Amino acid sequence: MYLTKEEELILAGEYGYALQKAMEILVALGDIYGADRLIPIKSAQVAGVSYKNIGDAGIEFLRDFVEAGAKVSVYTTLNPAGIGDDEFMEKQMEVLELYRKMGIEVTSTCTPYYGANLPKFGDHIAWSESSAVSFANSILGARTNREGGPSSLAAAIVGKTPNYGLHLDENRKATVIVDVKAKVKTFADYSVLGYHVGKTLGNDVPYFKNLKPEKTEFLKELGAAMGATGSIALYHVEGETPEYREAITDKLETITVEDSDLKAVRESFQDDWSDIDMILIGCPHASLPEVKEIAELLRMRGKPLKIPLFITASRAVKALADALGYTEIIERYNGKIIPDSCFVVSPIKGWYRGIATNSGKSAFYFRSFGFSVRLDDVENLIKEAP
Amino acid sequence: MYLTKEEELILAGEYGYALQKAMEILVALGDIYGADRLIPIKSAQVAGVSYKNIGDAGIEFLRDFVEAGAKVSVYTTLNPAGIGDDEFMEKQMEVLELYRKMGIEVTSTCTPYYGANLPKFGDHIAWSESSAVSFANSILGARTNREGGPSSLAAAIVGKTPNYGLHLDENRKATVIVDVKAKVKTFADYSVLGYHVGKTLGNDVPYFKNLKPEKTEFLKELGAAMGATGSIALYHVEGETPEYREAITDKLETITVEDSDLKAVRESFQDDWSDIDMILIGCPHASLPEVKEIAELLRMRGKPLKIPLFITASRAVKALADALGYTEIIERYNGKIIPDSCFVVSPIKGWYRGIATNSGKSAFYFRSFGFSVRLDDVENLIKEAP
Amino acid sequence: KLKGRKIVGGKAEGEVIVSRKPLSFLGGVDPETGIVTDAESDIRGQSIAGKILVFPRGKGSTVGSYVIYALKKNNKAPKAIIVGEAETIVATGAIISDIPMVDGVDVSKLKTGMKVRVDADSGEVEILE
Amino acid sequence: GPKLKGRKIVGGKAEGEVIVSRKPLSFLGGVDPETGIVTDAESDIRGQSIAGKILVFPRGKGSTVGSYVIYALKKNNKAPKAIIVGEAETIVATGAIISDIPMVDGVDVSKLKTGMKVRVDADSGEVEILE
Ligand code: F3S
Ligand code: F3S
Repeated sequence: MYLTKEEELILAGEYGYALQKAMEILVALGDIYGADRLIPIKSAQVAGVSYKNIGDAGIEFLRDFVEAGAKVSVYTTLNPAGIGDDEFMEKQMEVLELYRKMGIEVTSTCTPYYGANLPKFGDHIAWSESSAVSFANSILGARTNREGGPSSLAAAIVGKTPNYGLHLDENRKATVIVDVKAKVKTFADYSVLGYHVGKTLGNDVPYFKNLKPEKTEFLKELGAAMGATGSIALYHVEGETPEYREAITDKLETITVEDSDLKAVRESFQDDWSDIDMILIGCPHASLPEVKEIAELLRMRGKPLKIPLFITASRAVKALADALGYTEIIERYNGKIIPDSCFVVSPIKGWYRGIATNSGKSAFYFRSFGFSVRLDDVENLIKEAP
Repeated sequence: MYLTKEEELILAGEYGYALQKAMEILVALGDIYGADRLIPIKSAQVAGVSYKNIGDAGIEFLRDFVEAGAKVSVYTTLNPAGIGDDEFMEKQMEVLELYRKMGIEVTSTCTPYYGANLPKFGDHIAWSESSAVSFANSILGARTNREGGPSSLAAAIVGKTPNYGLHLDENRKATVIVDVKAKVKTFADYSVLGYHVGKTLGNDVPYFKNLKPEKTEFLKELGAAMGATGSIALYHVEGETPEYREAITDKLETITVEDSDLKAVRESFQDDWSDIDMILIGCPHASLPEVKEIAELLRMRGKPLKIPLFITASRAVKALADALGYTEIIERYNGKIIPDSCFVVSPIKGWYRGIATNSGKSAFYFRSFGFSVRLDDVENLIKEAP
Repeated sequence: KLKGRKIVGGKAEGEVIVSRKPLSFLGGVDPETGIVTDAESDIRGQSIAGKILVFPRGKGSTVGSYVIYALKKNNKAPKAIIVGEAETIVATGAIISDIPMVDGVDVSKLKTGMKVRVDADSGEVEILE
Repeated sequence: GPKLKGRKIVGGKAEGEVIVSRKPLSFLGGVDPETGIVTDAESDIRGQSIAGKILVFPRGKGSTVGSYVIYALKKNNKAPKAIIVGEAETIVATGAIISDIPMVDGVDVSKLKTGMKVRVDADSGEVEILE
């Protein structure tokens, strides 16, 4: 991968052990994917935030790097944090501080496209978490690889990524055509479809015919689910995605998703309500209309919940639902909007044994971890709950 | 204009005086622009929120509609409010409250695309604020006309709009090319450029060549200005706009913007610091990195401002500035972040007499209100500030 | 008889008052009095109340439709509106105030003071001589 | 003698004794960063150490944070002396870089079996088999 004369200084440690190692990683990646040059990124999202993930090893590198003098050279935000006992939490906040000391915006969310950092169509960025990468690539038309934890951190310190993969016009072209004959209209239906399409596809860039989502949030989900079961960082919805007209550039095979395909997944997450002691909505982090949805749903329920309801959401969304009286409503019934945190990445196996959710991503991960799960729309979940 | 058998019943009056009179409005605008049918909208944005602009005749109408049971059938937010003495605020809160009773998100920002309401590419919506319209059409690819106060509300009530203008493919094609031969690098540059292009162009859909904006906020401002000195509801930037590839479909003329064009605008907004008693940034409402910029700038200044600085912002952005520590750095140096208000729309005439700003829209409206104004970038406004 | 378009129905007869200038309701008309306030309108001081208004087009602020509604509550509203071309400000005002409006009429054939009848349901103006 | 050619990922030279696995090793929760003992649900190798051994395995897998586990491994001295991967992905190469662990990819790992002494010139992507 071609390196500028300045980049080949940084590589030679002229600007410090922190920039050197950052650059050292970025050339190792360019040498693996045959990127031509390093392109500048306009923002970055760094992965490896929860203490359950990176652990003490993660803090070790993060610590030495901050001491070496690592500082981000572009506007970068963070990935969601964990929730746990205060012994755990004390360690987590140490992680978030190290990232802060590097100059990162500590906004700890996977929906930074709500208030925090909204990329423009065609912006090259270094984002790191699947649901966000799929959203920025597919529903915003910006460009970013599915960067890892360390790859995004290095990209955020140099200010550049290798110019491989989804940064190139030819790589954003459609791979498969997905014809959705099944009835897919509720939020949970896009959860269950994204599950199935990710699990049956490979490293494809699908092209969705016959898909007309009511709420943009359904696609936010759809991509997230596909990013869990599969490895989809980009799709197209004919008429809804900004890049859909140029997506196809050769003959493609058409796979079809029938109602039988989806029922087989809806029915895999139907554990009894008596094994469910928690509700998670907000995977990915709820929008304001998602929260307003849950608020008005409890107003018509009249009575509170006997199990806790959790709405994971960006700091920006919470602070809206606060000022609009939505979180006041949600808290009077037994609910709480948990800001800038994530549950699937938190050590909660000993706190709750069963999650009900409208997310297909959480349904997928929690089932594998060993929890009872129950997958349904929020309107159904809030009605049936104890 | 064709009406579905349900729509003629709304006009027939089956669903109340509210939906009827709202439908009566719509079928009169359709019969003016020749809409074929009514198309549904995914969200709305109601203009006519400041008590300065709607006055008592405003609260007149909104009182009697709240009475006859008008509710909005689609998610909808508000134009910004005003700022004044406590009389004005009581009436202002009345206006906001009346809209709230119609089921409106009282967000009151011109940047709902941060946190509040982010339209997807290709979504038909019914927005009214000019700066927000320029964003939805040009930078997001969503489709809406420049609605009015009463029409944005009328559409928000029924959930549909006349199908004309910017909802149709062919009216989103460019009508003129803008060869930006001038140096346009900074926020003020895109401010002063938009003031020009907006003033020289008619009801054009301009196509920008040679325009590589570093920050999307530059295009937020570039659109806000053209919408203030002209009627530019949608523009294309080459390589940066989601619809720019299919923009030019027939022979277009090319106007060029020389440096002398931009210089003339700068020097009509060069009033002495001795004529200024207020700094306004955030017009349109600042993004998070805009607030970040101002804070890091007051950092280096290290002394407080002896005339007061105001950052008008969405409450979404204001909230992040709170939680990230940017506000505390601002209020320590005499700044203040004003959520969901607007200054060109507040009766400030007796309170201040001179506005220093970086916005071309603010400069144009404040100059034409009679105030002395001084237009520069934020870094200069804060260095040389008293 | 002059033929135009049915913007808002109803029937009305009254005294014609004419403007040959685009009239802007937000600012140029007082909701309390019906008097024109525009600095350079033909009828700088004339009141619209209970008359037959004739003017080529409305203009100004989208909010002007609300002024026309206040005129109708405060009872200083015109009996009918004859515009050259119906636009969003004036039409919305008549729609929400139930004021009869008919556009597309030769407004030059109407001079101030004429006794005139407007059948807005079928969109026709008849001059009474 | 029988020199095996591969690509330079991380320079440096290291001799020593081999351990080989024909299974994608995962590094987040796959190696105990204190002991270097391979702890992965699916593995050729469970309960064997990596410290001071040449680690031949087809590719890294799992979570991208595994690079940190390698960084902790190295600072605990329980890291391999060198790493002969078949195919360099971004988990193991990143960990090699931040750890300064000599790495080489592109080697035909079928010509290496567990126990074979070997030197790796990672500066040149070469693999001599000392006998
Ligand atoms: S990071 Fe966000 S996307 Fe879902 S799995 Fe966690 S809530
Ligand atoms: S309404 Fe908003 S866009 Fe600017 S001129 Fe006022 S702050």
